Amino acid sequence: EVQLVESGGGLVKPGGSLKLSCAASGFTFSSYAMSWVRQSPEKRLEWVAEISSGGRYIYYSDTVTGRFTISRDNARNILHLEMSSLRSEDTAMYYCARGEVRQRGFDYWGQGTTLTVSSAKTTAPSVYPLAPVCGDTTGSSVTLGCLVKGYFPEPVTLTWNSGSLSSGVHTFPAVLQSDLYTLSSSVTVTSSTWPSQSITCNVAHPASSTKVDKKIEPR
Amino acid sequence: DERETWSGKVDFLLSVIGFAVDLANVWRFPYLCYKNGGGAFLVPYGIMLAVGGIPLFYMELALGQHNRKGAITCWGRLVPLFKGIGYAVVLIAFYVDFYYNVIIAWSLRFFFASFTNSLPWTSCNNIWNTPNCRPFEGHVEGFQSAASEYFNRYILELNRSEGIHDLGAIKWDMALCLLIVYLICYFSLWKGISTSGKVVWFTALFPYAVLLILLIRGLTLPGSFLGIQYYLTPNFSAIYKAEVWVDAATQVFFSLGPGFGVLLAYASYNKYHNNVYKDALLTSFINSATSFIAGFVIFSVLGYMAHTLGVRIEDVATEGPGLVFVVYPAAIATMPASTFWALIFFMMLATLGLDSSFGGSEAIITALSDEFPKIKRNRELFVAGLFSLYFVVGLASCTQGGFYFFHLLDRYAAGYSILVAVFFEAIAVSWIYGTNRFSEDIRDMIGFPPGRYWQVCWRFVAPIFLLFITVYGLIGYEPLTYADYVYPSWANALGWCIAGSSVVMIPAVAIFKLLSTPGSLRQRFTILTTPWRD
Amino acid sequence: ENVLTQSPAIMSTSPGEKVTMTCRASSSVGSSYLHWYQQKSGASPKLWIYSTSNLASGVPARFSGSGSGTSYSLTISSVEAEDAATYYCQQFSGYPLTFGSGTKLEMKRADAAPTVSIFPPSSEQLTSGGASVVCFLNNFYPKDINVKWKIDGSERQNGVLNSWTDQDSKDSTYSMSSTLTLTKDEYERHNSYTCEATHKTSTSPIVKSFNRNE
Ligand SMILES: CC(C)CCC[C@@H](C)[C@H]1CC[C@H]2[C@@H]3CC=C4C[C@@H](O)CC[C@]4(C)[C@H]3CC[C@]12C
Ligand SMILES: CC(C)CCC[C@@H](C)[C@H]1CC[C@H]2[C@@H]3CC=C4C[C@@H](O)CC[C@]4(C)[C@H]3CC[C@]12C
Ligand SMILES: OC[C@H]1O[C@H](O[C@H]2[C@H](O)[C@@H](O)[C@H](O)O[C@@H]2CO)[C@H](O)[C@@H](O)[C@@H]1O
Ligand SMILES: NCCc1ccc(Cl)c(Cl)c1
Ligand SMILES: [Cl-]
Ligand code: NA
Ligand code: NA
Repeated sequence: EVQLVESGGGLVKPGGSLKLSCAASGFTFSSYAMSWVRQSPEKRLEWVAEISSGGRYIYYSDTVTGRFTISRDNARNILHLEMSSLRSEDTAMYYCARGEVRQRGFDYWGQGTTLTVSSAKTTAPSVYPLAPVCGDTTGSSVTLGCLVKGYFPEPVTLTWNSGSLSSGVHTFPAVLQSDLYTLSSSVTVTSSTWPSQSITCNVAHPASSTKVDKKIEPR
Repeated sequence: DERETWSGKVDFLLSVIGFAVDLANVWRFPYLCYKNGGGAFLVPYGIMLAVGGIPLFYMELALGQHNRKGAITCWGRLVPLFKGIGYAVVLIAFYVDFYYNVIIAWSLRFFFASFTNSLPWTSCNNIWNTPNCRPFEGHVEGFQSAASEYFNRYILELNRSEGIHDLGAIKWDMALCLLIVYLICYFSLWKGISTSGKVVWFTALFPYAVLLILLIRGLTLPGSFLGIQYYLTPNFSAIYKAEVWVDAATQVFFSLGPGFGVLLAYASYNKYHNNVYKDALLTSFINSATSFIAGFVIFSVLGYMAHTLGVRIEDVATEGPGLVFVVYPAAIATMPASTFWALIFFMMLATLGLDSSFGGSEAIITALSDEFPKIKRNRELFVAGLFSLYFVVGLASCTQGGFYFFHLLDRYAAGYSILVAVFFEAIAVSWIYGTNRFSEDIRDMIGFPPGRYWQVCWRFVAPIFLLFITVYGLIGYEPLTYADYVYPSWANALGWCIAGSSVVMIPAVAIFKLLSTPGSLRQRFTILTTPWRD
Repeated sequence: ENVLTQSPAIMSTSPGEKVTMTCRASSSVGSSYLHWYQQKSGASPKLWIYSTSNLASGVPARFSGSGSGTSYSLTISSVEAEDAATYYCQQFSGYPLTFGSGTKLEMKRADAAPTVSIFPPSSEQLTSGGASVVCFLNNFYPKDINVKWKIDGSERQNGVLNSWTDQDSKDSTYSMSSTLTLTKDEYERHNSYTCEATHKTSTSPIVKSFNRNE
């Protein structure tokens, strides 16, 4: 039915400029007012800007006002937000949210696109296997882990055996420490499964062009 | 930038209720029901009200509030080519004020004539009477009732006039009453909507007080149900008729009164984010509800006459001034405590007109104030000049042939002439300015766009249901006559000029500003089809 | 701007109990202009309640809104594990449009002790010059848990990266990853490393250790 797809977004030097787009489909785009709602890494929802059905009525939050420019293409059904002199506090996930009626709120939201504003250089993750200690005496189930350390910016795609086993898998969110993210993932399996079957940690960090599969061995 | 707003929101509503609710809610609507088949007439009425009348009522109010300007300036900033509409609209409102205010004067005259133990229009033995005077209404035109002769041969002295060519002497009792009317109108519109919005608290509400009192007194009288029966009895045979839908339409349009630039002017003082959709609905209803209520008020008393007073119903069921200045007072005189019923009735009529006249005038003043800065600060001095013009020229209505002048303006000042203005109001908004652009404007204000229902009404239904009723009124056109008097061929042409002088502003100012702006070819139209911001 | 504050910030409830969260505005908000959104973990927000009492499409009857002026509330008559999410209110009355601080509704369950797993630095990292010891504390309730790192029986504090998963959808538990980071030097300078987790479930901390000789 109604689909909103945010595109663009990524790493931008502070003071830099970037333009976000939203692909609207499944409704008459010219008939509805559109807004940008961004969500900070602190998960705080902040309304950025609103554009009317014809693009003739524009509102801005005092935070982004004069820096951000929201525009509209009703012909191609695309919503735009043009950013300039970007600041580190502008780092958030930008949502494309539709609603025409103020009294109905925003009835449709997009998948969102991520803006990261930082001076921090893009660096590839170092992926390490986490192998259990020697002569562990146990047992019924064995826990394995994967350490993705020292990367920027997010995201990383961490699956197991190319995503074959999703069960008993805890992939911990990244944590930023001095301009570097460190992610880890644990997966628990029965000791009959390992190491009699291959358990490989599949890590994808598209930003640095890193696709790395790391198998875990009890060496 | 900043213009004054309503001191309170109720001031606006009462101004609009007041303007909308008028003498036709009394002397026209209930007659139409009785004539067109009663509660069956409500169907074309309701339809025309629903599809034609309220959307255009809603449209005007929205436009006023949004563009924050008077009638002229609003259409200039909306569709610069069609700015002529704002002139047509105001000039129409200018003509109606000549015509409409004398009705209030009549009401005040009857009011001042109502201080007495015995009302002068009861019997036939007075000096102004004719040997042919009968106590109550009848069939043969040669024999008038006592109230008819009082109104015509004393108040009007219309007998002394042979037509619109002979106005005769000026009635100085009527000129006095007309002056008192324009005095009240002045000090209401004096300082603007500061006082105006407060004044309409009386003029708009007071008739509802009197309506209730007469509703009870009316329904407490013998044969009252018979009148209500004549009023509401559902004969659906008239729906098939063409002129009934024409009557249902023109009434709905005249009763709500879009296209006078009153709704535009009154709304231009609203706060931008105010919800005008609930205001238009609330006002539309109350106006039509008042007409429905007054229907019982008139016909409960009209039935009382056909029972106790031995008169035929078709004689006492009347429209126009004839009903309130002759037929209804004739009944009041018979019932106990008559002097009281008379005093409140005529005061009701006056207070029904005033707020309606306030709007017409305000429509002109606001429109002119927003156009010329040499008006707005000078407003105290301007409305003095305007009403002085109204009074001096209005003295013609106070002559012995005054009614013949009145009746002429009654037909031609506004008329189907307002319909082509409103028709051009609908076409300009829905097509040139566009509905998608207009819905977007209302969304910014009230928070939500109009339903597809309103849009289709503005774009398709209302122009259709306007255009074809204004056409079916032209084919059903006949030369102007009052009673046995037939207006001369030249009097008709004068009225057409009055009806024309407004409407022609729409093509004239179009052509004028079409030649005025720099450019050529197509895009000359872009300059005049691009709104104020674009 | 009109700031909307929501309380509680975090709320835990067992399935079936009633929950009520509140939304307070600094300025009065028209009852027609106040709305509620539900955002599940890792998902977009969804319109939930609009115009203060009105449920959106797909929203079960168990949800109800109420209130007016500066005080509004969302109430779930009988909560399901399906309903664990973060709820944001919002006001459209005026600009700038503002969202409430949000209420995180998490599912309450029976206490579970964490399964602690300590992982020595990989040989791949050791040759890079760094060494980091990873500790995994998985599937426990409630969320509060405290890790303490000991190298050779003395507590080490600095240089630790802690990470917590969002409340799990299946068993409604939480998990934690604590990473103590050193270089190849400080690591090889010692032998015994201890990851201890102090949690509600036990008087004694759950201990997992390893030695570089083994
Ligand atoms: C007072 C009595 C006698 C007559 C009153 C009739 C009036 C108030 C009623 C009758 C039919 C009604 C209309 C029916 C259809 C609609 C469509 C809706 O989307 C907007 C309101 C609107 C336009 C209604 C407005 C009010 C209405 C016009
Ligand atoms: C005469 C009998 C049958 C009916 C009487 C109608 C009266 C009671 C109705 C008709 C018009 C109404 C008013 C018009 C609208 C408003 C504005 C609103 O903000 C306050 C109420 C107020 C002021 C209404 C009060 C009640 C009212 C005066
Ligand atoms: O209503 C009849 C009573 O008033 C009349 O007086 C007239 C007066 O003639 C006129 O000049 C003035 O302007 O209006 C009043 C009110 O109608 C009669 O003259 C009285 O005898 C009657 O009592
Ligand atoms: N009855 C509303 C229409 C109307 C009535 C009186 C006047 Cl003066 C005007 Cl302009 C318009
Ligand atoms: Cl009416
Ligand atoms: Na009316
Ligand atoms: Na009036």
